[PDB]
Amino acid sequence: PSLELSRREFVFENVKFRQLQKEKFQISNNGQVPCHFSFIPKLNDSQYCKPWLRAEPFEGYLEPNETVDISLDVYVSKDSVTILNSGEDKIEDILVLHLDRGKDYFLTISGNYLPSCFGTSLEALCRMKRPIRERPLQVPKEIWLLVDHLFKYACHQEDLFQTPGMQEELQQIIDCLDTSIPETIPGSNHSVAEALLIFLEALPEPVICYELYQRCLDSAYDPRICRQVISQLPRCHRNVFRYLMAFLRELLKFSEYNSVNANMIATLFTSLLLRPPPSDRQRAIQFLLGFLL
Amino acid sequence: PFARLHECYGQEI
Repeated sequence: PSLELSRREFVFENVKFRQLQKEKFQISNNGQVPCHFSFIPKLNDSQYCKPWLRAEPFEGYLEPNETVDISLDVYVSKDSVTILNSGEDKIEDILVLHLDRGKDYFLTISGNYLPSCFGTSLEALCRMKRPIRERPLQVPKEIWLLVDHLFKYACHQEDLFQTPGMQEELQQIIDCLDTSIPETIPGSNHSVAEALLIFLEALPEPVICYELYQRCLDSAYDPRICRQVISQLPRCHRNVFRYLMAFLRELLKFSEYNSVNANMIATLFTSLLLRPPPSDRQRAIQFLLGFLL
Repeated sequence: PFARLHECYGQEI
């Protein structure tokens, strides 16, 4: 049982939120007998790598001496963006490729991460007046810029919030917001709309803070009480919530053109603005609908 | 009245 590896060190340079990278290498069974290889967790872990990394494939069989290409894939999703933004984690790791009944091959993962305004907290964003990678704001300039664009160009946009944008454009939008305060956000209306949704979904702390979540549900049927739960939010969360509710009510006025109705808004934004750490799903939509109507 | 709020919140941008 022996393996030959084309390389053992891999660099993931300038890693960005939601931008896929792949570092490929070739494994070749140079032994005299067939071998089984698989990536394994380092002593006392659950997984063989961190969330933003993946091996494809991560296990296999090799006769002597067939070869197999392994793809080491880096993808920073909403699960990891905040810890990488923060520096609580780094683009580094060790992959232990294991021969069943044999040697271990150590692969070293290195590189660097570029922080994004996406996956950054509303509070920190409201405290930063310049782009992340160039008295606090009432709302993050980045959410203002996205909503500003939609308000200007997308009020009459067919199927707004129902058609997915373009992956390329999404990334352009995020990079744009990370590095500039532009005169125009690039990309179609559908892209900007989806970037907004992604922004809300990427928030380390949802627009409606986690601890208020349960109170929201309980209060779901009394409009005077829902509004008061909202009052408990920190200033920037309260402002973003009110801002968005006002925006969505604005869009509802043009429903005959943009197809944005209360149904769709409820089901789409509820889960984004009101996350937990069933029929609670119903009190949630009810909670939101209370504000839209 | 969205445009009023939005204008205010765009202060400093």
